[PDB]
Amino acid sequence: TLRELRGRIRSAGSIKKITKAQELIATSRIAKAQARVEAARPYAAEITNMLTELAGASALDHPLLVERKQPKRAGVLVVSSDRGLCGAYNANVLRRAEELFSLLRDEGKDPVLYVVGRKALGYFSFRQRTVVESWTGFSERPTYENAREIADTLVNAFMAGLGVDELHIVFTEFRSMLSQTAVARRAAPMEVEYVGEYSFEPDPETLFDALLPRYIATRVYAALLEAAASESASRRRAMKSATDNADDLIKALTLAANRERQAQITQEISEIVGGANAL
Amino acid sequence: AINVGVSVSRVGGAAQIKAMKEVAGSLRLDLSQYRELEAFAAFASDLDAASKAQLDRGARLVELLKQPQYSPLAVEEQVVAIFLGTQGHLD
Repeated sequence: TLRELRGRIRSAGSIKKITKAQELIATSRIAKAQARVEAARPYAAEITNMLTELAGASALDHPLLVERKQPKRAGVLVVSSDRGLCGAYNANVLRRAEELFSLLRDEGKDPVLYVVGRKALGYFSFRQRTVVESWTGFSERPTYENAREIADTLVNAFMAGLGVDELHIVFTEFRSMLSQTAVARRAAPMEVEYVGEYSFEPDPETLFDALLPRYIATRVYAALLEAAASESASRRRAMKSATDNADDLIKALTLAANRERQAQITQEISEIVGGANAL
Repeated sequence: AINVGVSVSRVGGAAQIKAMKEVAGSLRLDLSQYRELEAFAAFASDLDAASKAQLDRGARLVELLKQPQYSPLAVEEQVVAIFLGTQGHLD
């Protein structure tokens, strides 16, 4: 009846306002996130340079650089959002997560799972696989303080070889505002990459053994920043889609309500005139 | 502006000449699935190459179907015009 349609029109209008507001908010936050990404980059680049000029002198025998004789168990970090309305973000991340799990179990390993984000936590708590540990409440604005703990936990889980023979990270790479996707990277064991063409205190081996964990930490930090930017961009896209859907719903509901208005008036007039023509 | 999804001929291909019946008879469902594929991919950040190729084929078929006012094409020409598209020579 008409009252229901009028109420639903009011509701859809309110929803449309909210969704347009969150769309513009996301459009601003993607710029905040890109700003943080480009502010963080110049540290990672200098760490890369320092680590390579140390590697040139080092023995290149640190555990993280050498493969195990027979791997059995691989750690995997899945990064997901803390807030909904992102659309496909969590879906893409988790479908890639399961594709990587099927790759591992095809090779012969088994995954032990670490999760960032409440969404993936709910997903892996519904599908019965046990999460070793998880972190929540910063996927929107990650600070190095969190990446430090994540890297520490993963590196300790690796160096124990319960323990793992490999470390992977599943996240999303922000290629451009219009285009993004989920990606899988092996974080350990690291391959050594020889390419053709200093005083170290107290020794190069010591600095290298102390530095590699911090390289892991800064890399996971950069991955989380890329993830947050991708999340904000996908939020933008999905909220624009929702605004458009609400606009089309308002259109259809208004049309139906106007048809009901006309039908109601016509029926009332026909009733009045039938009463008149009866007398 | 024929809506290829809602439009129907409840006599069907009984009154269609064999040439057009062979060349074009696949076009209807291909265009409908192209329309839904476009409605989906409108917000796909990335998608497989096969979907993209079907999408381009559909877009070029849609561009093929339209024609200007007062310009009726004989069937002998319509069959060729649809052959160009369905057999992929426009790719």
